[PDB]
Amino acid sequence: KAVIKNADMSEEMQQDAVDCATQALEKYNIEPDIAAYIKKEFDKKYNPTWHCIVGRNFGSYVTHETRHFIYFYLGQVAILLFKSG
Amino acid sequence: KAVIKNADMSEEMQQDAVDCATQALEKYNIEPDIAAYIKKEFDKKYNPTWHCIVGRNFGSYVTHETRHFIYFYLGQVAILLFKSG
Amino acid sequence: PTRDVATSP
Amino acid sequence: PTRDVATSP
Repeated sequence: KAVIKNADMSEEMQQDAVDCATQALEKYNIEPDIAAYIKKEFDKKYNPTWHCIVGRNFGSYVTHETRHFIYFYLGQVAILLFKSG
Repeated sequence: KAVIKNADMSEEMQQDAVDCATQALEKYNIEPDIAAYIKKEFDKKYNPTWHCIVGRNFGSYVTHETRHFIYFYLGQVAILLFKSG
Repeated sequence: PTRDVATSP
Repeated sequence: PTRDVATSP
Protein backbone atom coordinates (compact mmCIF):
# COMPACT_ATOMS: atom_id res chain seq x y z
CA LYS A 1 0.00 0.00 0.00
CA ALA A 2 3.04 2.27 -0.19
CA VAL A 3 2.78 5.13 -2.65
CA ILE A 4 6.03 6.97 -3.43
CA LYS A 5 5.27 10.63 -4.20
CA ASN A 6 8.76 12.03 -4.44
CA ALA A 7 12.15 10.63 -3.95
CA ASP A 8 15.85 11.09 -4.58
CA MET A 9 17.37 7.76 -3.60
CA SER A 10 18.20 4.33 -4.91
CA GLU A 11 15.15 2.23 -5.66
CA GLU A 12 16.71 -0.30 -3.24
CA MET A 13 16.96 2.20 -0.42
CA GLN A 14 13.37 3.25 -1.13
CA GLN A 15 12.22 -0.38 -0.58
CA ASP A 16 14.21 -0.47 2.61
CA ALA A 17 12.64 2.75 3.75
CA VAL A 18 9.19 1.24 3.13
CA ASP A 19 9.94 -2.04 4.86
CA CYS A 20 11.23 -0.05 7.80
CA ALA A 21 8.03 2.14 7.91
CA THR A 22 5.95 -1.06 7.55
CA GLN A 23 7.75 -2.57 10.61
CA ALA A 24 7.41 0.75 12.38
CA LEU A 25 3.56 0.68 11.95
CA GLU A 26 3.23 -2.97 13.04
CA LYS A 27 4.64 -1.95 16.43
CA TYR A 28 3.83 1.92 16.87
CA ASN A 29 0.72 4.10 16.97
CA ILE A 30 2.10 7.51 17.99
CA GLU A 31 3.52 9.54 15.08
CA PRO A 32 6.77 10.58 16.93
CA ASP A 33 7.44 6.91 18.05
CA ILE A 34 7.05 5.79 14.39
CA ALA A 35 9.40 8.50 13.16
CA ALA A 36 12.14 7.70 15.70
CA TYR A 37 12.04 4.00 15.08
CA ILE A 38 12.68 4.64 11.31
CA LYS A 39 15.23 7.46 11.86
CA LYS A 40 17.31 5.26 14.23
CA GLU A 41 17.20 2.30 11.84
CA PHE A 42 18.54 4.38 8.96
CA ASP A 43 21.29 5.78 11.16
CA LYS A 44 22.21 2.22 11.98
CA LYS A 45 21.93 0.90 8.43
CA TYR A 46 23.10 3.90 6.39
CA ASN A 47 24.97 6.05 8.97
CA PRO A 48 23.89 9.36 10.47
CA THR A 49 22.38 11.75 10.17
CA TRP A 50 18.73 11.12 9.27
CA HIS A 51 15.44 12.95 10.05
CA CYS A 52 11.97 11.55 9.82
CA ILE A 53 8.52 13.17 9.90
CA VAL A 54 5.34 11.06 10.40
CA GLY A 55 2.06 12.92 9.89
CA ARG A 56 -1.44 13.03 8.43
CA ASN A 57 -1.22 16.69 7.65
CA PHE A 58 2.05 18.52 7.05
CA GLY A 59 4.34 20.18 4.59
CA SER A 60 8.01 20.95 4.57
CA TYR A 61 11.02 22.55 2.96
CA VAL A 62 14.28 20.68 3.72
CA THR A 63 17.83 20.19 2.44
CA HIS A 64 19.19 16.75 2.00
CA GLU A 65 22.24 14.95 0.80
CA THR A 66 21.84 14.12 -2.86
CA ARG A 67 20.42 10.54 -3.39
CA HIS A 68 19.10 10.40 0.24
CA PHE A 69 15.52 11.61 0.46
CA ILE A 70 12.15 10.03 0.22
CA TYR A 71 8.57 11.12 0.88
CA PHE A 72 5.68 8.63 0.73
CA TYR A 73 2.33 7.51 2.17
CA LEU A 74 1.84 4.32 4.04
CA GLY A 75 -1.33 3.46 5.86
CA GLN A 76 -3.07 6.72 6.75
CA VAL A 77 0.18 8.62 7.15
CA ALA A 78 2.83 10.47 5.12
CA ILE A 79 6.49 9.74 5.83
CA LEU A 80 9.47 12.00 5.16
CA LEU A 81 12.86 10.43 5.55
CA PHE A 82 16.03 12.23 4.56
CA LYS A 83 19.62 12.67 5.50
CA SER A 84 21.33 15.92 6.32
CA GLY A 85 24.33 16.35 8.60
CA LYS B 1 -0.63 33.75 19.59
CA ALA B 2 2.63 31.79 19.56
CA VAL B 3 2.88 28.77 21.76
CA ILE B 4 6.46 27.36 22.15
CA LYS B 5 6.13 23.63 22.89
CA ASN B 6 9.86 22.71 22.95
CA ALA B 7 13.15 24.49 22.11
CA ASP B 8 16.82 24.48 22.42
CA MET B 9 17.57 27.96 21.05
CA SER B 10 18.34 31.43 22.44
CA GLU B 11 15.23 33.30 23.51
CA GLU B 12 15.93 35.96 20.79
CA MET B 13 16.59 33.51 18.01
CA GLN B 14 13.20 32.08 19.08
CA GLN B 15 11.46 35.46 18.76
CA ASP B 16 13.13 35.73 15.38
CA ALA B 17 11.65 32.32 14.37
CA VAL B 18 8.17 33.44 15.44
CA ASP B 19 8.44 36.85 13.65
CA CYS B 20 9.51 34.98 10.54
CA ALA B 21 6.63 32.49 10.81
CA THR B 22 4.21 35.40 11.34
CA GLN B 23 5.50 37.05 8.15
CA ALA B 24 5.31 33.71 6.36
CA LEU B 25 1.49 33.37 7.27
CA GLU B 26 0.75 36.95 6.21
CA LYS B 27 2.12 35.99 2.82
CA TYR B 28 1.49 32.21 2.27
CA ASN B 29 -1.52 29.89 2.50
CA ILE B 30 -0.15 26.33 1.83
CA GLU B 31 2.30 24.46 4.12
CA PRO B 32 5.24 23.90 1.67
CA ASP B 33 5.38 27.61 0.75
CA ILE B 34 5.37 28.72 4.43
CA ALA B 35 8.09 26.31 5.31
CA ALA B 36 10.38 27.27 2.40
CA TYR B 37 10.00 30.86 3.32
CA ILE B 38 10.95 30.35 7.04
CA LYS B 39 13.88 27.93 6.09
CA LYS B 40 15.37 30.36 3.59
CA GLU B 41 15.36 33.32 5.97
CA PHE B 42 17.25 31.21 8.54
CA ASP B 43 19.94 29.92 6.15
CA LYS B 44 20.28 33.58 5.20
CA LYS B 45 20.19 35.13 8.70
CA TYR B 46 21.75 32.28 10.69
CA ASN B 47 23.60 30.14 8.01
CA PRO B 48 22.61 26.81 6.47
CA THR B 49 21.40 24.24 6.89
CA TRP B 50 17.96 24.55 8.33
CA HIS B 51 14.74 22.53 7.89
CA CYS B 52 11.16 23.46 8.46
CA ILE B 53 8.07 21.41 8.81
CA VAL B 54 4.72 23.16 8.73
CA GLY B 55 1.47 21.47 9.38
CA ARG B 56 -1.64 20.78 11.40
CA ASN B 57 -0.75 17.20 12.28
CA PHE B 58 2.66 15.55 12.26
CA GLY B 59 5.14 13.97 14.58
CA SER B 60 8.92 13.85 14.16
CA TYR B 61 12.24 12.53 15.32
CA VAL B 62 15.16 14.67 14.27
CA THR B 63 18.75 15.50 15.09
CA HIS B 64 19.75 19.16 15.36
CA GLU B 65 22.87 21.23 16.09
CA THR B 66 22.92 22.05 19.79
CA ARG B 67 21.01 25.35 20.55
CA HIS B 68 19.22 25.38 17.12
CA PHE B 69 15.75 23.87 17.39
CA ILE B 70 12.39 25.28 17.92
CA TYR B 71 8.99 23.61 17.83
CA PHE B 72 5.91 25.84 18.21
CA TYR B 73 2.25 26.58 17.46
CA LEU B 74 1.14 29.61 15.62
CA GLY B 75 -2.67 29.01 15.73
CA GLN B 76 -3.76 25.56 14.40
CA VAL B 77 -0.38 25.34 12.66
CA ALA B 78 2.72 23.61 14.20
CA ILE B 79 6.10 24.71 13.05
CA LEU B 80 9.35 22.75 13.40
CA LEU B 81 12.57 24.64 12.56
CA PHE B 82 15.95 23.13 13.27
CA LYS B 83 19.42 23.07 11.85
CA SER B 84 21.35 20.01 10.74
CA GLY B 85 24.11 19.90 8.07
CA PRO C 1 26.25 17.24 -2.46
CA THR C 2 22.88 18.81 -1.46
CA ARG C 3 19.32 19.33 -2.72
CA ASP C 4 16.48 21.61 -1.53
CA VAL C 5 13.08 19.96 -1.77
CA ALA C 6 9.47 20.82 -0.72
CA THR C 7 6.81 18.34 0.26
CA SER C 8 3.08 18.90 0.09
CA PRO C 9 0.49 17.05 2.26
CA PRO D 1 27.55 19.78 18.71
CA THR D 2 24.25 17.70 18.41
CA ARG D 3 20.92 16.53 20.00
CA ASP D 4 18.11 14.06 19.17
CA VAL D 5 14.63 15.26 19.83
CA ALA D 6 11.04 14.07 19.15
CA THR D 7 8.10 16.48 18.50
CA SER D 8 4.42 15.57 19.10
CA PRO D 9 1.30 17.12 17.47
